[PDB]
Amino acid sequence: MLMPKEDRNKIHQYLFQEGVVVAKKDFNQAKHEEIDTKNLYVIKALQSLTSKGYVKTQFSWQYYYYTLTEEGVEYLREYLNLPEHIVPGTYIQERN
Amino acid sequence: QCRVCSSHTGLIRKYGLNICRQCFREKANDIGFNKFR
Amino acid sequence: IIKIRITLTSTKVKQLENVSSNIVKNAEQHNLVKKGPVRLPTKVLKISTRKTPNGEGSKTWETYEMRIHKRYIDLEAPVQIVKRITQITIEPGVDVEVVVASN
Amino acid sequence: ALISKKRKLVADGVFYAELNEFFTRELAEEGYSGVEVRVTPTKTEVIIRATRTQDVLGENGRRINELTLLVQKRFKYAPGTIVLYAERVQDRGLSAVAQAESMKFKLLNGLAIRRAAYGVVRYVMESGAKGCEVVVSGKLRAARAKAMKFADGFLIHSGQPVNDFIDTATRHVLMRQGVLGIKVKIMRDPAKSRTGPKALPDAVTIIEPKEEEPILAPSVKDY
RNA sequence: GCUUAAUUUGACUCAACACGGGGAAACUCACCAGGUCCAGACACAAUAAGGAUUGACAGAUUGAGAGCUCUUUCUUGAUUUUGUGGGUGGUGGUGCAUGGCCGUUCUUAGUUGGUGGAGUGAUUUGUCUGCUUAAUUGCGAUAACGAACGAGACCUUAACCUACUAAAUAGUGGUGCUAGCAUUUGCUGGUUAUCCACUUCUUAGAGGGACUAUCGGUUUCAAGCCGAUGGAAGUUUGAGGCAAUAACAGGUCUGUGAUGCCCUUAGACGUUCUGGGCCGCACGCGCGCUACACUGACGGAGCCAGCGAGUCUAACCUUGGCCGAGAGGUCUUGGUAAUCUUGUGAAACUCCGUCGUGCUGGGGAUAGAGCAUUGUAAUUAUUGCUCUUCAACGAGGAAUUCCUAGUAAGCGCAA
Repeated sequence: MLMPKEDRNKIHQYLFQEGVVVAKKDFNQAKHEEIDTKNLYVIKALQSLTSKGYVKTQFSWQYYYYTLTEEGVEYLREYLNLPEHIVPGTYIQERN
Repeated sequence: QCRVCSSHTGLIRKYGLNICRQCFREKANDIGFNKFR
Repeated sequence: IIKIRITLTSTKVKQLENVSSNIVKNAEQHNLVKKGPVRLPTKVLKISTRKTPNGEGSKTWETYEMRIHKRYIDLEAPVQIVKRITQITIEPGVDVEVVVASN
Repeated sequence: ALISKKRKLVADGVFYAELNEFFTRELAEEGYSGVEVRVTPTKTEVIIRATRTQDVLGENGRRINELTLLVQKRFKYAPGTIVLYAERVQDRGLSAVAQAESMKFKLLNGLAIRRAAYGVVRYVMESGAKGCEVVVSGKLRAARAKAMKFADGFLIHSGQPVNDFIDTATRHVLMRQGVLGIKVKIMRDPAKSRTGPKALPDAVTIIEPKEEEPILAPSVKDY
């Protein structure tokens, strides 16, 4: 399963204030808002990302769930090389 | 769709809920269906 | 100051005669014009499905049921009278609607 | 708009039937068994009920608006109006719906199943039950499908009491030992009901009447 | 069974065989002889710019669908193609190890304790001879007297409420505008809004009412069973739902088996992209379908119902006016729901006729010519209307039956 790395905004970016990946068991339509795949990309890419931890997968009638935790400060804060108090996941928003 | 319990056939297309009927008997309670007669 | 119409179509018959009573209660403490809660014929849903996961065995079936009751009231009041009282008669499982149809 | 009438009373049940799954599949401790959806004008208030709201609150919003960001985004619901009001869910054995969750997990972290079994019983049959019902039918270290069993009571089911005594109660395993679809049914004691009937329909009780005056000599009096 | 390029298989006494909700083509896909491209978590490594690849061909190539061939300008850029060893990878053609509840069955028409009796003891009485009941239902006898689960009870329905209270999303009763009117007082109409007054019929909440009542027989005069008159109702008042002892290793959904070989990782598990699954001659136990006719066909009329269903991110119901012989086509509307389709003008039956007992006008089983629709596509007729052809078939040997008084049978044509 190839990981094509053309666009980090459609790989891992704007979940720093989301922290969640809703998905679907799908198959070939290649268009999904609010997430980084088209309809296949981050699905097979979270497969690598689950295997380093930091995302937890329920199935729950074929809707893939993912959420972040403590072992996520080690990539996002440095690949996007941004300081603290603006990225984080445990404080994902203005209140959460 | 094939939902869960070895079924893509015998789907309940009526009332717009689309459940495999093997997996309806265990979910018909909390939908709010109940047998009386 | 406009003739209105309220509908409520719920599925807990004990929790529809408390609501329809306090609707006609606070209207009659302000003594508006009204017509009584007209109760419609109820609707039942049913689906026959046989009772085995596999297919090997004798044959008769189930029958499931779900009951929907619906009744509605027409009313006229000044808007300041009604726009407060429709927000204090909430209860879970119950639906409330306002119709001001004056064609 | 363009809204079908009776389907909105059946689609929400499908919406009811799937939200409960995470309160099964994500939590184990607090007892948040019964979900409850309260739809007010323009807000869906499902009441968060947690005995230990630090998984959810934590550092002022550990999972208040963290669990919502899945489910509100799952149904394409609007943010902000997904109100999840915090509360405490009810007691462990001293509730009705929790008797699912009371025994959803209380088989052991690794010792003998009889000493698992005989623990669960003596609590609530004296302290707030005359009927509950769990499920066990498994083996002991051989190639047999042996079936030893237990329960605590006869239930209360007398007609339509099948359909208010059965409820939304489907809770899985947090046990080290035994995994399959485990189910629990719950039909409590009737002496403390406060919602509807209070005794079984065979029960009859006549009252005492009081001791009598002897003969009542006339002694008529004129007020 | 045969057959096969494969006819994908599960299940054989009631308890297999119109059933796995198995009514049909490419969805299903489990199968057959072609085509595919996708196989990587980490930890290994090398060509990692002087080159893998990302080339997807880039279109003539290229013979054979965009193609897998380079003839080259590369987004080139070590992603990963790669090369392995762990462990991956992961999912689908079966169930199995620390858990089963889902079914069908023998159909709890019966199981079990508390203090008492009897035995050294395991064990036993209660839980019986008799009558009675749909029923270990009950009376009676009695070293046994109270009692639970199951059966009663309950629960949902169908029948009675001139007693409520409350009806432009039901209906009548008037006042009218208003047309007929034999007319002459009259009997049929008239519709938004002409307005008022009504609940009997209608719908849904709250209650009531039946208990075998009351008399006559019969019986250990007991449990009860038979008549009687009243009564909406006197077959548990009619019909269902719900109730656990057991060997069918058919209970498997991202059941996991909480099995280690299924290739279980150039996968024989995916897709798109391919013709061939239930679909081949001479006999059925496949549960009635259309018969074998004058209590009948055919033709004219007469014309009565019940429970259910439905369109927005989208084609569902469909009435008039339309053309045409149907089949249909076109123009419109109406309907998110007692309002619209829909009084769902259903069929048998019903009168008036034609027909004349012959396998004739009963009965259309194989067929050739045609017009239409539905989708990417109907040949091996997917269905439907035309005209032709009318072929087994004169009540059925031996045998043997899902269906109980508005029941058995016909007659429906709603989901």
